[PDB]
Amino acid sequence: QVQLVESGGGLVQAGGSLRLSCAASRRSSRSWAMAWFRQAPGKEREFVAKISGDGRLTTYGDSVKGRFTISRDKGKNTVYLQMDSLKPEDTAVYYCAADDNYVTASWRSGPDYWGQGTQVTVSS
Ligand SMILES: CN(Cc1cnc2nc(N)nc(N)c2n1)c1ccc(C(=O)N[C@@H](CCC(=O)O)C(=O)O)cc1
Ligand code: NA
Ligand code: NA
Repeated sequence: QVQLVESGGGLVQAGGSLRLSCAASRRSSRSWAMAWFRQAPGKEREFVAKISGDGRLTTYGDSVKGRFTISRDKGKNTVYLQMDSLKPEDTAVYYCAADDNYVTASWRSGPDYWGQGTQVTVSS
């Protein structure tokens, strides 16, 4: 069925920016909260940011608040993660995910659909 696909990943110098995008193979008439998570070796996948189905509410993980911005565009059926002031510590595979519930979209188990990930590496 529905496939989420991340793009915009890369290898950039610290202090640089990237903008990730998550596109889907189909549109839904329903409300889906969307989220980004990241995973590095030696770690559990961790929540980074989420946005409610209507775009009005956003939450960020404590390590990225103020530096990253999540936003979504209905006409293009795409969700974005603007990542500024990148640090070495942000290096990870980033995944996008869709959840029918905004509260649980930050839980590892909450989302109903996940992409396969895009790699982001930040060199010092
Ligand atoms: C989660 N998702 C993808 C989805 C939804 N909203 C988004 N919104 C934005 N802004 N960006 C996205 N990448 C995005 N992706 C879905 C989930 C279900 C169906 C789906 O079940 N569609 C049925 C119809 C039932 C329906 O409309 O839900 C179909 O036949 O296409 C489609 C996309
Ligand atoms: Na929008
Ligand atoms: Na859910």
